[PDB]
Amino acid sequence: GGSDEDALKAARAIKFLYQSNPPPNPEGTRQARRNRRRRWRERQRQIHSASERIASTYL
Repeated sequence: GGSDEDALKAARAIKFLYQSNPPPNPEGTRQARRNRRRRWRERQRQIHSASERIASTYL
């Protein structure tokens, strides 16, 4: 509205009251912050080699 028009909105009467200034909570408890999900390039490589080898001593 203006430099003074806006100020009037904040307080029109000399009588001012002190109120608290808690954090935002549109849906109970939400945290709006900048974050990025990082990743990696490495996986585990196993092998299922459970063969069966006997001791063929003689023919």
